[PDB]
Amino acid sequence: EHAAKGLMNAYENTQASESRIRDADMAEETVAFTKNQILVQSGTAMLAQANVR
Amino acid sequence: AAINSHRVLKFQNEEVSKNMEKLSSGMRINRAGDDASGLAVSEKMRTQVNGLR
Repeated sequence: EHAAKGLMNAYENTQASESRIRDADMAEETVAFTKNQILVQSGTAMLAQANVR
Repeated sequence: AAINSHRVLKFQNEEVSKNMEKLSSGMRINRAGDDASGLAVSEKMRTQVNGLR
């Protein structure tokens, strides 16, 4: 039972390790989307005007 | 990750469980795991009580 407590601490920490190593903060990655989507939209409209040149 | 306490929560469920193991028998020692030597001695004392009677 003592051994299990040791294993359980390592377990929680290892799972925290996986999360911090792989799992992103969705709020900030979402911000990136909005910036990039705007730049896509700006591209689309201005190329329509570039065609006019 | 779940916080440390899912360590504790299982442990406190276990401490509640261990408390019951002791209480139902009336004893600090229900098993050698509570006190290996207290047990061995009380087993000797039991042969002394019964033999003596």
